[PDB]
Amino acid sequence: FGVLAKIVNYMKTRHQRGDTHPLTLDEILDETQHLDIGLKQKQWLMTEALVNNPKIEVIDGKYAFKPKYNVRDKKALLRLLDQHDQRGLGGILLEDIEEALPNSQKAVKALGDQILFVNRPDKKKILFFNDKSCQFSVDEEFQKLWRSVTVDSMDEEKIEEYLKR
Amino acid sequence: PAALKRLAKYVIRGFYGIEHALALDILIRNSCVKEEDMLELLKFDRKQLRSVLNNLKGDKFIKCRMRYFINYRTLVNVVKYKLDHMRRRIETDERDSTNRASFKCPVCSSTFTDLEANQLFDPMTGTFRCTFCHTEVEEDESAMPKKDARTLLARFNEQIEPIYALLRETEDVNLAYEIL
Ligand SMILES: [Zn+2]
Repeated sequence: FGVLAKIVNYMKTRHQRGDTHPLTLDEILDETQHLDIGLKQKQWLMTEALVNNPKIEVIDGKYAFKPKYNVRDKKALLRLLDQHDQRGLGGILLEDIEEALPNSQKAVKALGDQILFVNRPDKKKILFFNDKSCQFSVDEEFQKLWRSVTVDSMDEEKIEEYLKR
Repeated sequence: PAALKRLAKYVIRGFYGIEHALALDILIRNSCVKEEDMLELLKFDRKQLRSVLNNLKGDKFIKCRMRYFINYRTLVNVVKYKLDHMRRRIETDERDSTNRASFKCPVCSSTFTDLEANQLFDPMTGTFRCTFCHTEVEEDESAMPKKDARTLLARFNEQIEPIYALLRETEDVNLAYEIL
C-alpha cells in the first residue's frame, strides 16, 4: 500500500508538473525506485491497484492520471453557475491551484472581475467565489449599518402597525 | 417576484458582510434544506454557520421546520417591515439633531439653551456667564456636527433618498401583487 501511495505521489507530482502522459508499469517502478518490489506485489498491482482502481485512466495501453477524475475542463464552472437552482460550488483554493495552474496570477487580474476570497478552511485557509449588483447608499456605511440591524426585537408586526398609523 | 430577488440581494449586499452573504445567496434561492447538506455545499464551519443562521433568525429572515432534526426556510416578507424601519431610521437622521438657539461655554464644553440665557446672563458684565465656571459663552458647534458638516450629512441623506427610490418602486409593485 505504502509503495502504491508513492506511485500515487509521483503521479500527483507529474500531473502537477502539467503532464498526464501514460507510462509502463516498469518505468513507474523505476521512477519510483520500487523495481525490486517483487513479482507478488507487482501482480497485486496488476490485479487490484491498476484494474480495481476506481479512477485509473488507461490510455495508449498504459496507465495514467490517477489523482483526479472529477474535473477535466480546468476552467471556471460557468455551466454550474448559470443555473438558478443548482448554482454554486465553494471550492478549496488548493484544489484550484492543483488542477492546472497557480491561482494567484490569474487572480490578481480576477480580483476585480470574477473572483472573491473568503477566509474559510480555517482563517488561514481561503475559499474562492463571486458577485453582482452595487451597494445601495454612499455613507460611512459601517456606522449607519451598525445602527440599522433593525430590531429583531418583538412587537414588530405592531411596530409596522404603529409606523403605518 | 424576480425584482424582489434583486431588491433582497441589494439590501443584503449593502448591509451584511460576505460571510453572511454567501450563505444568504443560497437562502435567496429559497428552498427547504438540511443543515448538513448546506454544510457540505458551503464547507463553512458549523459554528460560524449557526452564528449566521441565528443572526438571520434574529432578523426573522428565516423560518424553520422542527422534525430533533431541523430544516430551514426563508420567510421572505420580513422585507416590507425592513424597508419601513429603515425609512424611519433614515428619517430620524433627517430629523434635526442640531440644537438651535444654543450657547456653550468654551471652558467647560457643556451646553445650554436659549431659555438658559435668561438665567446665565449677568447685568454687571452686560454679557452672558456660565454657572460653575464664570466665563463668557459662545456658539454651540460642538459634538453636534458643524453647520458645514450639517450640510454634508443632509446632502448625503438627500443622496440616499433616490438610491432607495427604485426599491420603494419595487416595493410598490410588490404591495400591488399583495393587494390581489
Ligand atoms: Zn462654564
